[PDB]
Amino acid sequence: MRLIPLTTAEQVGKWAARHIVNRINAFKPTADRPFVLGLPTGGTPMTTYKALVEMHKAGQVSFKHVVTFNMDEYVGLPKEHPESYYSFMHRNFFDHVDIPAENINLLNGNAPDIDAECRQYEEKIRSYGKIHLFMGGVGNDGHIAFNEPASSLASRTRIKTLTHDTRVANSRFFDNDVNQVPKYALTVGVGTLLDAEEVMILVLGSQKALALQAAVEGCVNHMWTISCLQLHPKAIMVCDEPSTMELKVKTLRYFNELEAENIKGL
Amino acid sequence: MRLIPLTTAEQVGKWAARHIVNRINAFKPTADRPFVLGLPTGGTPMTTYKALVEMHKAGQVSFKHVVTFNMDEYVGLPKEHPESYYSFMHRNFFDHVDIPAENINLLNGNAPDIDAECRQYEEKIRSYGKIHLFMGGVGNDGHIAFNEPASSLASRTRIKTLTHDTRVANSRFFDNDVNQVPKYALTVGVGTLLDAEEVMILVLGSQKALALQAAVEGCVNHMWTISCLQLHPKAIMVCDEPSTMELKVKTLRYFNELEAENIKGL
Amino acid sequence: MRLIPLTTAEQVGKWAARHIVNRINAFKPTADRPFVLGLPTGGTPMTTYKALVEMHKAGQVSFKHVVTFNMDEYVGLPKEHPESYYSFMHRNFFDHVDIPAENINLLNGNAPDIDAECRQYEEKIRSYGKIHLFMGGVGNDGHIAFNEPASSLASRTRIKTLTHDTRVANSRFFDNDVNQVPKYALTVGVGTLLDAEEVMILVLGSQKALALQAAVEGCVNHMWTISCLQLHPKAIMVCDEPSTMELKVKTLRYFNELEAENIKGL
Amino acid sequence: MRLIPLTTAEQVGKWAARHIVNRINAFKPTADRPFVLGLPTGGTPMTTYKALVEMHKAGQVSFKHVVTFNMDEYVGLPKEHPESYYSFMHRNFFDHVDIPAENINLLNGNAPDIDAECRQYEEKIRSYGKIHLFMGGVGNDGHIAFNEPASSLASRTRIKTLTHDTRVANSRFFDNDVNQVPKYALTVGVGTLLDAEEVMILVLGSQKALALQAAVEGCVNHMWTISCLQLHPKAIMVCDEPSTMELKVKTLRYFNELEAENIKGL
Amino acid sequence: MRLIPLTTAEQVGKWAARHIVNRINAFKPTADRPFVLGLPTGGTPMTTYKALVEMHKAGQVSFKHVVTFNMDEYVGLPKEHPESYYSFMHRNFFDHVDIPAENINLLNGNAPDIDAECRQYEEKIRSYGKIHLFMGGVGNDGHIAFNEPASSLASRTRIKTLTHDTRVANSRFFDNDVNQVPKYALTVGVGTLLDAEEVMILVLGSQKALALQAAVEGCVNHMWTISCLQLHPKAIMVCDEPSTMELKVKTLRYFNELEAENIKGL
Amino acid sequence: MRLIPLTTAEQVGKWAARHIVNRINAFKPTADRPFVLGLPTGGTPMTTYKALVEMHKAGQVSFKHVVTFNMDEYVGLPKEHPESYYSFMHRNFFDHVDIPAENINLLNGNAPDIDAECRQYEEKIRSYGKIHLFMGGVGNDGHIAFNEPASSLASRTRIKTLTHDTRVANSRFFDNDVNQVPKYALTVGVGTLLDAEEVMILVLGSQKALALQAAVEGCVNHMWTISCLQLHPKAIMVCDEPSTMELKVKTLRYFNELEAENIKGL
Repeated sequence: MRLIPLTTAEQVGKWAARHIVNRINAFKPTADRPFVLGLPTGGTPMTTYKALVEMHKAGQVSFKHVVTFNMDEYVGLPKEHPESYYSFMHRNFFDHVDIPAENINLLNGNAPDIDAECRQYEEKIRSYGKIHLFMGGVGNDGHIAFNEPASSLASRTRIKTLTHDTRVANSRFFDNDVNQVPKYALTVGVGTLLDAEEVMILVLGSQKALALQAAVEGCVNHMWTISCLQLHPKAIMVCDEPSTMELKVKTLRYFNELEAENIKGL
Repeated sequence: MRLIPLTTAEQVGKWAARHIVNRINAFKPTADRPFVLGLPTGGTPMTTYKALVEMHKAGQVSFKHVVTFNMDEYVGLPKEHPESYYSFMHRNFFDHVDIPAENINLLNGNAPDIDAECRQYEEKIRSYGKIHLFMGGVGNDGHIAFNEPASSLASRTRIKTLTHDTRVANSRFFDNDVNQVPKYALTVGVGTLLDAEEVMILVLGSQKALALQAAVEGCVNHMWTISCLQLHPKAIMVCDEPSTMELKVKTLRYFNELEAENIKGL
Repeated sequence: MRLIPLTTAEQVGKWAARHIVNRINAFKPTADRPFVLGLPTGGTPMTTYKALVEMHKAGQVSFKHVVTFNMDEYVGLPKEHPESYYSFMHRNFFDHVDIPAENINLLNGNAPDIDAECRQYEEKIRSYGKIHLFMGGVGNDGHIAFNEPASSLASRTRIKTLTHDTRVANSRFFDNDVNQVPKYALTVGVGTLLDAEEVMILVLGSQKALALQAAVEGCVNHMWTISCLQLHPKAIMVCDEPSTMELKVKTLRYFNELEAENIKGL
Repeated sequence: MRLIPLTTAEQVGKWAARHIVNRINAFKPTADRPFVLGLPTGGTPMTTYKALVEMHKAGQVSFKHVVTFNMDEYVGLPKEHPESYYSFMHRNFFDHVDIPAENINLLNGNAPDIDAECRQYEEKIRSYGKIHLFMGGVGNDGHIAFNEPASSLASRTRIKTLTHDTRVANSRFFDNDVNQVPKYALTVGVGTLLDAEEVMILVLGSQKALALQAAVEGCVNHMWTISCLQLHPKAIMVCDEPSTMELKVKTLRYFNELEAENIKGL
Repeated sequence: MRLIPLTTAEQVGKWAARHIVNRINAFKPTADRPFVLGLPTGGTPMTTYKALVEMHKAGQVSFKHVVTFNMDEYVGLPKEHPESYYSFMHRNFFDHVDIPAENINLLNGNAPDIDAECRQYEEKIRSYGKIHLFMGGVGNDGHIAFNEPASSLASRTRIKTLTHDTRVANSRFFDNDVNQVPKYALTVGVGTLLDAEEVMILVLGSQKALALQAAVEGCVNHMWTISCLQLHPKAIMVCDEPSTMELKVKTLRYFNELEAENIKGL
Repeated sequence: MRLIPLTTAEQVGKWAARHIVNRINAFKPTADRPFVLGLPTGGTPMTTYKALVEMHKAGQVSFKHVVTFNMDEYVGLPKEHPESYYSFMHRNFFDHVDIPAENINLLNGNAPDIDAECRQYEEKIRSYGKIHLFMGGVGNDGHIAFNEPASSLASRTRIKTLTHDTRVANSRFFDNDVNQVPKYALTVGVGTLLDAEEVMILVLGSQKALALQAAVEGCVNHMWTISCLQLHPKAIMVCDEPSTMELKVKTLRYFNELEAENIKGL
């Protein structure tokens, strides 16, 4: 696993965005061989979306041949509600870049048949073959996407009931009323994420310090589903300073030495 | 993972039996496409076998196109000894339902060549393709089938030496003399069980409370082989009230909310 | 998992060597179907190499149709430096047996393109199909090969930066100067090792007692990569007495009973 | 230890206030034998102070012969600054009850000699003999008063440097600027607290659930100094419902039935 | 702490009885300076009471100047009910030895004022000065006397509500009906026990193996109150072989060689 | 607890020596009121004894009115054997400073009555009243003095059987033959140490990192008796950089900023 120990969210955003641009440009996507990017929503990826839009406007990347898949979506929230993940993604990223609308894939939280919706989403990933880079955040309780505690480590896309803690955590966006947060979400599974060629998790803030310790020093278990990255051949966690507070001194020391050259953009 | 928190063994038996009937009836098995059911022995499945026989007699299920495989069998116990798993299964289930004798598969604990016996059992599962539902119990030390502590999580059907604790636990059936309990058993492996499409474990009594906590809140490890269910895409644990005593309040709360509608047969 | 609890390093070497000879002779390798042996270096395998050479000289085994692959090699150490793993393997084993030079495979720590070197090594294993037996040691921190803490459990052959602790541990061989120990090594991955048909780890001395406890009683986690053997269908750990000191009494008791007949060579 | 499992912060305040009134009235304080009460500041005691004020106003308790000692005070904050613990205490409690100024004892966080101040405070407690009841809250990381992680479990009143996390927690009272919270505070030690005749800790909110679990189910250690209550002969924890979420089902079951009658008062 | 690793309950009883006789005879009790012995009930002390009776009958010990205090008694069970600890003690011990009725002290679980009873018991111990040796057993969940999980480690004699699990354990003596076991008992506290000059705990059976591991290798905590013996200057645990199964190999190795000579007596 | 995070053993010795000199000089010892210093042997105190000798020689401290007590001594090693702790102490410290022979107190490991010797030592400490500062090291398994795993946390001076691992550790001083190290030593107990007014433990090297983590972040338990310092009101740990490697990042961050000024002295 690579862990990139940076100091601020701004640096995390810039390292992340640069890593995505380098993978796309090294890949050289065509219409016949698109780069497939998996994407998250939440407070965590904001500095990364800002930095990607900047680099696009500066002529560094084109999303013309990138296909995107998002991680999750709330069940039963109107698509045009400002906090649906559909609105989030348009507002913060899609409106500003040159990705064709036919290249955007998002789960429909208001689908009449949830099983059919989830199944077709998996089929759409499979027609492209694979997701080349899946970017995500981590929940306070260790969830990757909305794969809540006790989600199978071989799970596929399905509906999940959100933990009371996740709803309280997300009430931020619904003007602090937990009763306004949707109770369910459609989410890619842990197995779906492990199938991506590379997974990059952004970890920001002291609220994520126990989840980062579980991911890096804990054992594989379905209560902290972020621990599934121990089983992935190419996982990267990009961290700010408050989130590393629960790690052992020798673990942070190792990653600091490892990554010294690769984090000195400056 | 789904966990069904019920109160009594009677309710567990009824939920389990109903779930098996619903899968068979939804499946609509034919002679050319049988439903394949994996089965356990022990004190745990008794209320489930009682409830399945009742439902069969009431015309709810036919086992005419169901093929069964049992989990394990004692090595060196005469087939007609009342406590062989062969006798257990006939006495408590097979004698009462309409399953063809050619549809019953049981390991032969007195086979002259144990490796050949175990290999042919795996081959017989493979000729059907897969086990659609494997029902099991859990040992006090966390074993699934007789995959004792330190059994590989990728193990296949083989002979295993029983732990002294399992023999003491099973001496119940051999009029409390541990010296009468067989020392070895033939057992499907953890890998064999993980290949089933769905796994349903019944957990009854406070003696199983530490094994349930290991399964649900512990990490994946081969000392409690029940923890392998964290890696299975479709595992269900059906519990009575004494077995949930070692779980965290928030874990039981989550599953209680999740399952409220599905446990109110009433 | 099988654990062979012996008393001395000499006995471990003799049990190990005999197990390798029995597998080769049962296999009956030909030029068209060679036996493929994965091998380690370090203080741990010395009594095993001594005992294999003895048995070869006594006419018990021929390595004429055995292909070998070594686990790892230091980056940037001259091939003829007495402590390169290349020199180790020639000095202690290859010089004394009848293995054809074309049958020996070792990583080139001075390759100009490290990625290409690592990729071709994996391709060379794949042209033979599989490694039939991979023998290894375990590091004080639980590493298998140089898959240091936080190495993916699905990793392939790649370059790794050695932990300060491993360098201090290995400074033994570089006349106690840590500054002379190479900082990097080329190593087969955890996924590479899990693909071998059988894995046999030799554990010697009280310095390995915490690594053995992590392997046998701990959970699967990438900080102690030796825990990956819990996921392997055919793993054997051969231990001396000081290394078992951190195990529970009931764990050692079980393995002692299990293995009584198979350890009484005498 | 007694743990009183209640649902709401309002119920916790009512229970706690009723217990203080019952102890005072059973004691029958006079000018020669005052009841000595230790008190906290923070969000946690607010519903208790409101309920106590209501009881005093209704004629149920008088504080004319109660002597109070507060746990702590910020160093270098002016007395009349609204967030000094002096201002907190008068605004929220002393301004509304009949306690004489003579009976109020607060640490002077702007004393010329801090060392003299702490020693005199201990002397003051000793002159009355004993604190009969010490009420406190618990920090998110288990600190009781400002005895931060790694404070001695036998410490006395002293100056203490606050953990960065506590400053973040308390920044709410300093318009969310961590730079506004004092870095140092005068505080009673853990030994000072353990000398009290009875200790009642109020635990409210999900943010306190890991500290509650450490206090009830963890071991005694100086990283969660709330664990010191395991060594106290008369300790009470009064809890709302979100703070009990990390306890085991059997722990909360046990306290629920011990206190059933005791909380039915409503 | 001393731990005496023996094989059988008969050997434990002989060792323990011999140690009591040696302490009494070395003390040389008289009418003015009695030896004060604290005693348990339950299955565990049976082989010790038998061996002590045999030693008294052979003329090796007299109890004419021994004062005894029992650990506990059921509340609300009539004195002459066969399972009252009063009846247990007379049947199994006092009926066969020469102790005067004056010297026997038992808690009266049917006293008018339970609070008066507990305080008088403590006073009675104080009038003799000190308990010279307190013998006890340990519960499956680590309770020493009836100081159930979460009892203060500084508690005194008081009434206590029994855990449901203890009622299940003791239902053996009430023809296996849990509804027959008293819910409340009078018991010496942990502080009462720690005030004894020497404490000897008898540990028998596999059911006690986790409690033994908590006492020897765990941390001090009030959930396993047997852990309080880590704080006692003269504590002894006398164990049979199944109760040591959860200890580490090195822990039992250490005690085996310290006590080798000391147990060779046979 | 205070922890002084330094880099090098030379800095640890300078810090520790300076602290001893400051305490002595602030105390102003005289013939009637001596300063009483407790002292260790072993590799750990070497840079401290060198620095103290340099300070004495420069006229900064006199030991004419310092009384010393050493922690321990080997049983059955002749006094003048070079590795007796008597010889160690004179060679490395007393031969170079002005302490009168009258003021030196060492356990006599060749006394006729070992039991008399230990009790007299305790009496000797009591005649001076109190040890003002006890300096010690910590063993690899957390033993403080020779209070090996499972020594009482309230023990007094006594004879003790050494763990095999401690004999292996100390075999360095006996030309690496374990058979040369004494099996038994006289040692001050944990209670003896906790009675000292201040305790300063020097922690040096990577071999001490797990013991340091147990002392700072673990729970109090008698298997790592260094954990007893959590109960001491004035304990100091002076550490070099490799011994802090197993602590959490936030623990070392906290002590680094508390002691920043305090270690800038250089």
